[PDB]
Amino acid sequence: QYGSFCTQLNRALTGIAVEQDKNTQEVFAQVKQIYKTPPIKDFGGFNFS
Amino acid sequence: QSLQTYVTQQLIRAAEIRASANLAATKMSECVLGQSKRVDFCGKGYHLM
Repeated sequence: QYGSFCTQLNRALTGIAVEQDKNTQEVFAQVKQIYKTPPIKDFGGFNFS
Repeated sequence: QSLQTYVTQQLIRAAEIRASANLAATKMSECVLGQSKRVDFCGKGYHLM
């Protein structure tokens, strides 16, 4: 009897949830390929290990 | 109770659009009226115009 509020609340929380992957995609998945280091650490004395 | 829900959603929505209008004016300043050296802000690659 209260109408579409039920769906409006389900839709709104689904809208937030489906966005958290747009955030996680756009923050991290900026790089086209999985680049890797060579196994040997010849980085000038800088120690990224 | 239905209008306060609609208007609260329009106020939140319009703030998402606001953030996008501020971003669009920030690109149209730096990215059209200039040549911004900000990486990936103005197309992938080095930015010309």
